[PDB]
Amino acid sequence: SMSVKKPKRDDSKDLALCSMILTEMETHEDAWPFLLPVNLKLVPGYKKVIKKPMDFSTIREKLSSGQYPNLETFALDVRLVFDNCETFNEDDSDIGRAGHNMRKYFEKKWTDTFK
Repeated sequence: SMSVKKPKRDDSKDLALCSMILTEMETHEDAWPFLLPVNLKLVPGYKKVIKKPMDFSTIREKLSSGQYPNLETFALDVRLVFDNCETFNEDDSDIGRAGHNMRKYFEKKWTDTFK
């Protein structure tokens, strides 16, 4: 509360560390469905159904331009990518499986880096 603060967590490396995680997600062999924005002209149903599209290239640009106020807003957009994928793709599809795999890969790196 006013003039009453928990001890200051060092957040000075968060930007660099989020960037390194994102590099590791970008280079994973199952990243291909997620690298670029879904083409809303060419994929029927996507525009109407997926209210907030997100992809790695869009996260990279937001990261690089100071549009994440903290590491939690960064994680929310990564998770959005996988939540969208689950909304639109059957579990038993290449893309469906890719999204489960990448979500797992992310959550481990997140816990190991920050928790």
